Amino acid sequence: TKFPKFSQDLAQDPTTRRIWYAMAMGNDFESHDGMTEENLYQKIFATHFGHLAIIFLWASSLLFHVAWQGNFEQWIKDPLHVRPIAHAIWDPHFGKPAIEAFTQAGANGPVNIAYSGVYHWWYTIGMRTNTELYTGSVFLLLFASLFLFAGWLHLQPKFRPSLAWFKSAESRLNHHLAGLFGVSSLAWAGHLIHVAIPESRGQHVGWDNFLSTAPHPAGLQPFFTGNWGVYAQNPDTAGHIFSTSQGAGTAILTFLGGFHPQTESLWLTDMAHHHLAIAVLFIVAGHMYRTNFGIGHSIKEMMNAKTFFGKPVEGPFNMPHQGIYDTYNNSLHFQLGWHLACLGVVTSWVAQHMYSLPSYAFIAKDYTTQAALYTHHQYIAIFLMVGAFAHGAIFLVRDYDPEQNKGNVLERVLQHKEAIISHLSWVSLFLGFHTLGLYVHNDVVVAFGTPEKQILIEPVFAQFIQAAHGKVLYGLDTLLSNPDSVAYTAYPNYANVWLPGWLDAINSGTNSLFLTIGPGDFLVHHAIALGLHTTTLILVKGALDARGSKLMPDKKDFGYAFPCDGPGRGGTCDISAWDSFYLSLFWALNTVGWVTFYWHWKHLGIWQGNVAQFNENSTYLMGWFRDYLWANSAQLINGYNPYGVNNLSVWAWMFLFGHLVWATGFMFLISWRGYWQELIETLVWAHERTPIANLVRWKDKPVALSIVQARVVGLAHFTVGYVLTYAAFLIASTAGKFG
Amino acid sequence: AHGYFLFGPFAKLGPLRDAANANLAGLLGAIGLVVLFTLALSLYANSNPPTALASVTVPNPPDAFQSKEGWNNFASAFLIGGIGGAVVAYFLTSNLALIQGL
Amino acid sequence: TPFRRGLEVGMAHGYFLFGPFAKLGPLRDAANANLAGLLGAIGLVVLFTLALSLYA
Amino acid sequence: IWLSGMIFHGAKFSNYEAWLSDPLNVRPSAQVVWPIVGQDILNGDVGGGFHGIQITSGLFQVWRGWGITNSFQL
Amino acid sequence: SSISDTQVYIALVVALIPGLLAWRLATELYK
Amino acid sequence: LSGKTPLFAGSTGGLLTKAVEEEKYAITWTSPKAQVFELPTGGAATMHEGENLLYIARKEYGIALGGQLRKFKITNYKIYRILPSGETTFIHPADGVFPEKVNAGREKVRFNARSIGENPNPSQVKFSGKATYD
Amino acid sequence: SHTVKIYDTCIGCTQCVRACPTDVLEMVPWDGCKAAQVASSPRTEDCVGCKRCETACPTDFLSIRVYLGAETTRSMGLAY
Amino acid sequence: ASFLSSIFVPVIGWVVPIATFSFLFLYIERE
Ligand code: CLA
Ligand code: CLA
Ligand code: CLA
Ligand code: CLA
Ligand code: CLA
Ligand code: CLA
Ligand code: CLA
Ligand SMILES: CC1=C(/C=C/C(C)=C\C=C\C(C)=C\C=C\C=C(C)\C=C\C=C(C)\C=C\C2=C(C)C(=O)CCC2(C)C)C(C)(C)CCC1
Ligand SMILES: CC1=C(/C=C/C(C)=C/C=C/C(C)=C/C=C/C=C(C)/C=C/C=C(C)/C=C/C2=C(C)CCCC2(C)C)C(C)(C)CCC1
Ligand SMILES: CC1=C(C/C=C(\C)CCC[C@H](C)CCC[C@H](C)CCCC(C)C)C(=O)c2ccccc2C1=O
Repeated sequence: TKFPKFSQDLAQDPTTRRIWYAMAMGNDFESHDGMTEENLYQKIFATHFGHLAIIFLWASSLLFHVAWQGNFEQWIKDPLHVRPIAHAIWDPHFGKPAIEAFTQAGANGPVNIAYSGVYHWWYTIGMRTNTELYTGSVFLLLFASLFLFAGWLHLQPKFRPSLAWFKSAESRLNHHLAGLFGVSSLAWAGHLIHVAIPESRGQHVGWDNFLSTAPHPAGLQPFFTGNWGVYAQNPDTAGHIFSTSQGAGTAILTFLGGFHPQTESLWLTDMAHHHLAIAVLFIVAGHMYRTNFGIGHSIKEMMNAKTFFGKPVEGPFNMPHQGIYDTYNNSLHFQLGWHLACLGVVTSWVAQHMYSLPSYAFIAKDYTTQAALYTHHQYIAIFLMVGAFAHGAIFLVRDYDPEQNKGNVLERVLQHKEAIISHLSWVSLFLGFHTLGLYVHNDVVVAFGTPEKQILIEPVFAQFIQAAHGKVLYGLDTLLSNPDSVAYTAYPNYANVWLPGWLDAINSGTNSLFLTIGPGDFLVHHAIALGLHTTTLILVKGALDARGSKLMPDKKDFGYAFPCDGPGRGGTCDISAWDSFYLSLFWALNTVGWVTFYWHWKHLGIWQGNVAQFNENSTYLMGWFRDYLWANSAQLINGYNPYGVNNLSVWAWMFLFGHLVWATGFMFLISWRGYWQELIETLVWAHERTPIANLVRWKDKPVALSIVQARVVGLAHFTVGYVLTYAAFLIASTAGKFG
Repeated sequence: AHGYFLFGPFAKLGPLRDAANANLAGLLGAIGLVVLFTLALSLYANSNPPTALASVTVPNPPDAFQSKEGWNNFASAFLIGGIGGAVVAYFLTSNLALIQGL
Repeated sequence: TPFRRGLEVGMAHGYFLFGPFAKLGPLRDAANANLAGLLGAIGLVVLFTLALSLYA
Repeated sequence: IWLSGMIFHGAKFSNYEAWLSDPLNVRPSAQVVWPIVGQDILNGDVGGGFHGIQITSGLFQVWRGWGITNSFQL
Repeated sequence: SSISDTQVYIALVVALIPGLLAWRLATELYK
Repeated sequence: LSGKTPLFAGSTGGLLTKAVEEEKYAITWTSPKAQVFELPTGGAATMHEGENLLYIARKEYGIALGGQLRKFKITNYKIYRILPSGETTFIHPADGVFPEKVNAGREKVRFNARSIGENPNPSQVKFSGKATYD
Repeated sequence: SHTVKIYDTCIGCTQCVRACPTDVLEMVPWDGCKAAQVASSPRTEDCVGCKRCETACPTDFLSIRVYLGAETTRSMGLAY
Repeated sequence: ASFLSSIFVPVIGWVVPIATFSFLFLYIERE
């Protein structure tokens, strides 16, 4: 039937299994029939270009609709009180009441309010007109076309890169760090200085006049001279109104270090100063390696080193890394598993900052965008983190060569993996028995009308971190809260210019910068501890046990994703390392759930000016049940009541939608195949023995979904329901109250 | 037979059933459904359909549906007759008051 | 083709049979006189088509 | 033992004798939890000067259908 | 209040250029 | 191929369209008595005193039946594979000796002289077109 | 389709052949001095893959494995 | 140019599914 074109085994399949499994392994080039290592890398390289194009085309969409169907110019004049528009609705199913409800934000038709926060990005970036967005949209289309042509080009025969070009790792670090990180960071300081910072001060700078008008009054002569202090002479005053010249200054680079008073965001002058310094280090960082000129460090030589100054050490930190370089470079799953974890951490790193240190103007007061953006990135951090171990497990199956490693660090981990998996189980058990029973003790004892008997304990040493940053509320008078301490007033160089601005922000109380933590904040971090240790326990186990176990020593021969080894020797329901991945997402989704509930309820108390309800009721779990879930769901469920319809009608429909998607998955998890195959065999009998429908007959024989497939179909249902129904609650609860 | 059958649900129960253009919506909606029904035949015909089965009630081989030609000719006639049945049902129901008014 | 023959034959007869029912049938002097001819003419076509398939 | 246990609680720890005086204002109770940690709350003012947990099995209505009017009979 | 009509058709015509190239890259990857 | 059908009224559980199109199977056995035996797909059926023959949709139905026949002390059961063109092939007791008992004429197939621990790793064998179980 | 591979730890218990629903395995004479019987898998095309052979093997780990692979009508247990 | 929504929306809901599922169903069933 020749549909797959990568596996003859699937094509020689009379059943419906071929259609599903074809969808599964179509991106799995390593499993494709007759795929050499050269063609593998070459096909992967071209695919990246098509992926990058999808990103820029998606970015072009945000600018086109906001320009064509949006209120950007209107929102700029009153950002706090005007609601941004994402795009326009056109649904023939709507009735007159629905259109009258969704006609909002001053639009002339049914329209969708925005919650991505691009309006606050595009205001801070230097854009002030719909036409400027249109140019960016058209530019990205051509910018995407540039990559799509490159992908086609690099598959042509004489332009196809060679295998050695891909494995030239020491060069790639040299260019990415210096060029992709550095120059892109250096360039961004240019736009901030030439476009954004002037536009914040009132002057209109564009392609027409950026060559003529200068950012600073003095030219570039102080830089080439070296008297760099000139650029930080006149900073923007505190009473500076954004996008105007009142209270403005001439400084392009400075280290004021605090928050802008009006926008309650970071100073753009610092962001320009910021990226410039980082680009210098990244460029400096780039020149480390051994690329063809000969001047630099060889990572392979550093890894295989066995000698310090005089002592014959086993390696770096006298640890044997004798075969880590070839391991990293030769196997792609090792790289992908590594790069995903690095990116997964950075994704959470973004989220942890953007609410505490908002960079974009007036985004802090848009309470809905601040919540959706946090919940967005953290969910993404999970998959990037959870996907990392999945590829680390795939590496140990189909790419790990024990003969090449032979006593390095990596083999040393597999030797004592029992201690790694065992001690993780103790930590996960040690946390949950104690974390839970404190919630249950407080919940019961509060239910018995004696809240004073609760086990409330203060996050002491965490407050020492906030007191270490200059928070006076706790009164510890530690580093940077004591004015006499050496860190507050640096003895050699009294150059802590960040101090007057930082202390004003952290000690304000209005912003979300290092908010107050109480006993309720304590227990939840240990719940978060339990999630992250246990997710690791599952994933670490499957990876290390992917190659073998006492139950199934020959697991590597079968592969990463196999269903089972049958019922023999006690039962082998879930042995594959794919199953460890499979059980982990059920946790990892819950971990951010525990986080996002903690982020949301803590902030709703602050935005509404009611901090006591969280600090008091967060201890007992009925508080999370009553004060957060029950109370905040009132406006959502009333989105479409029998007394009319309001703006929050999609969310209620989406709320019940994700509930249904969450549940239909459970069928594929609970109910397994053998029941369904027998059921389908009866339908085959009837269709073959019914009078008139006997004319029509399947070409591919219908069969029940495979065991691994139903696990795939079931978890997506678990996840899609999990994601959607909380987004509706997160947005509707926040939007209806507006904090 | 099917165009005459499919006109009813769209008209008396679809949107605009309580309007002046109710019966017209049934005719257009039915034709759009007949076209999809016609398209389905062409795909099942142009995909090398295996065979037609013979059961007890139809003991002999049923018909010459054993090839692409038999199903393709079936599809062309479905659109012709299918649209005809709906157009018939429209003129009767729209002018049923007149036919009784005679 | 056999289908093309009957269409040419039927289009003639359908166009012919409208006349007697309209002008000379009942309700010939009324607003709906021409409408009665359309129904009666189609009636014979159904009966005529029945005899054709029946004879077939 | 179960069935005999239910009617026994109705005999010793209950308000059935008082419930017959006013079945519309006194709620039925036959369970009493001891004054130990925080759980005396469950013995609220169920009615009839008795502090106990309110019952929903309906044994009180059955005994009235059986014509039982005093505790010693139960 | 919104982009002019003529600018919309221009961006729409421009979108064909990624489309023809996306089709070319995609069919080439199949081969 | 010869024999008598077991006497039963019929059953939906049985032969389907696959038999006409591809590879129907058959099973033959001979019994001295005429007992009642459960069929492979539901129901019960009697068996004649000589040369019983039954058509089955798969090979698993026959050996499952043959195991039931061994309860009645019947050990001469032969399974065939009837193709749509009428080609029949004698399969299950491929030699006169049953599979569980040894016969000299047979040869070992898909035998690995090594133990499972001695098999190579997958990384040692990738892009070659060979598997670890070889 | 599903490959059935036998290893040298066989001891001629014959418990694998008796468990086969489809008669895939057949004992054969071991020419060496181990025993007069060692298993084989001639009719591997009919391997449905129910792993009954593995549950019946008395070794520490198996003398006979069943590595799943491509599917067919005979392997998927389809009577239609 | 709000009329474009009346032409481009149903193309995504009706024309694109019909054309894609039509070709794919024939492609997967080819021999
Ligand atoms: C019968 C129920 C129903 C139906 C059929 C629709 C239909 C629609 N609504 Mg809608 N809506 C409904 C109820 C319904 N609504 C209700 C109850 C509400 C609440 C009052 C709304 C509120 C609402 C809003 C607010 C909006 C819509 C919009 C839309 C349109 C989206 C069209 C589009 O972009 O392409 C289809 C959309 C897709 C996302 C594609 C499918 C996505 C799948 C999951 C992934 C795609 C890959 C796929 C799996 C692979 C196979 C496909 C192959 C071709 C590759 C569409 C006409 C939007 C609109 O006006 O159109 C722009 C819009 O903004 N609706
Ligand atoms: C970002 C980099 C990246 C890359 C390059 C890959 C690449 C790969 N992964 Mg991987 N992965 C990643 C991230 C990545 N993944 C992440 C972040 C995770 C964690 C979730 C995983 C988890 C993962 C697992 C568990 C496995 C892979 C596998 C694979 C390989 C096969 C892919 C496949 O089967 O086709 C893709 C097939 C699909 C069916 C993908 C689409 C399915 C989505 C989930 C459908 C969602 C439904 C719908 C669209 C939503 C509707 C919305 C509703 C409201 C209407 C391939 C090499 C597999 C393998 O065997 O590796 C060799 C394998 O077992 N990966
Ligand atoms: C015993 C049953 C029976 C019945 C119920 C009728 C009924 C009728 N005959 Mg009739 N007829 C019968 C037996 C019967 N006939 C027999 C046995 C003979 C032979 C002698 C005749 C000879 C005869 C003649 C010669 C005429 C009639 C006419 C009529 C109609 C005149 C009504 C009127 O007042 O003016 C008219 C009132 C109207 C409301 C207009 C009527 C419009 C027609 C009947 C609509 C028919 C549509 C039809 C069902 C389409 C068929 C297709 C369908 C099978 C799928 C009436 C419907 C007269 C006529 O012209 O009818 C059109 C006429 O000229 N009949
Ligand atoms: C995403 C794209 C999309 C779009 C644009 C539409 C659009 C429409 N849907 Mg729809 N639908 C969709 C997806 C979509 N649907 C999906 C995915 C589902 C599955 C849940 C549905 C389920 C659905 C139902 C169940 C119903 C609709 C109906 C309708 C129509 C209501 C219009 C109105 O106000 O009342 C009607 C106003 C009128 C003026 C009469 C409409 C006349 C029709 C639309 C004419 C169509 C002509 C046809 C295409 C002719 C083709 C012939 C040619 C090929 C030769 C409208 C045309 C309703 C309907 O009855 O439409 C007929 C209806 O009952 N839809
Ligand atoms: C200066 C030279 C240079 C440059 C600019 C690049 C650039 C790139 N190469 Mg490349 N390459 C080079 C030299 C270079 N390479 C050399 C010499 C070799 C041979 C040794 C290669 C071999 C090579 C391969 C084999 C591949 C690439 C790939 C890529 C792309 C990576 C994906 C991407 O866009 O990441 C973008 C990344 C960034 C912009 C920065 C890092 C990400 C951080 C997290 C963002 C910054 C933080 C900030 C807060 C984000 C804010 C966002 C804002 C919107 C708010 C990228 C376009 C890959 C690709 O995509 O294929 C086309 C690929 O497969 N290159
Ligand atoms: C609310 C539901 C829930 C709960 C409570 C747990 C709890 C647990 N899971 Mg888990 N799990 C769940 C849902 C849940 N899971 C779901 C939906 C999935 C997806 C399939 C998984 C997948 C999963 C995997 C894959 C793994 C776990 C693991 C664990 C354990 C981790 C150790 C720990 O945190 O110690 C805290 C433990 C508790 C809080 C439970 C202790 C029980 C109570 C508090 C005390 C018992 C006294 C009792 C009340 C009195 C007896 C009364 C009498 C009638 C008998 C723990 C037992 C991991 C594990 O076991 O490794 C150690 C592991 O590997 N689970
Ligand atoms: C499954 C239950 C169900 C039922 C019964 C209905 C019923 C209806 N829907 Mg609806 N709908 C449903 C689920 C259902 N919906 C779901 C799940 C959604 C969410 C996507 C919607 C979304 C929706 C929208 C958005 C709209 C409707 C509309 C309608 C109405 C018009 C139906 C129409 O035009 O179809 C035409 C139907 C056909 C052409 C096929 C009819 C099949 C017949 C009845 C088969 C009979 C078989 C026969 C008895 C057996 C033969 C035996 C033989 C031997 C003789 C009607 C009241 C429209 C409306 O305005 O409502 C008033 C409309 O616009 N629906
Ligand atoms: C040469 C050269 C020099 C001359 C330099 C001069 C004279 C000009 C330099 C021009 C350059 C190099 C400009 C950079 C152009 C790239 C731009 C302007 C755009 C990047 C946009 C991106 C990537 C996408 C942005 C997006 C879009 C489009 C949006 O609409 C919203 C934001 C976001 C989504 C991010 C000097 C004398 C120094 C030294 C000698 C050599
Ligand atoms: C009693 C009974 C029954 C019932 C029946 C029924 C219910 C029926 C159906 C009905 C139907 C379902 C009907 C339908 C019909 C239809 C028709 C009547 C058609 C028409 C057509 C036409 C006339 C057309 C024509 C045309 C064409 C084709 C083309 C062009 C145009 C025109 C229009 C000319 C049954 C069998 C079930 C069972 C047994 C008993
Ligand atoms: C219902 C069910 C079935 C039977 C399910 C079948 C046959 C699937 C039928 C679904 C049809 C194909 C419609 C699905 C359409 C989807 C909405 C879209 C899928 C198309 C994507 C490729 C876009 C199993 O085979 C099974 C196996 C193992 C554990 C649990 C189960 C199980 O629960």
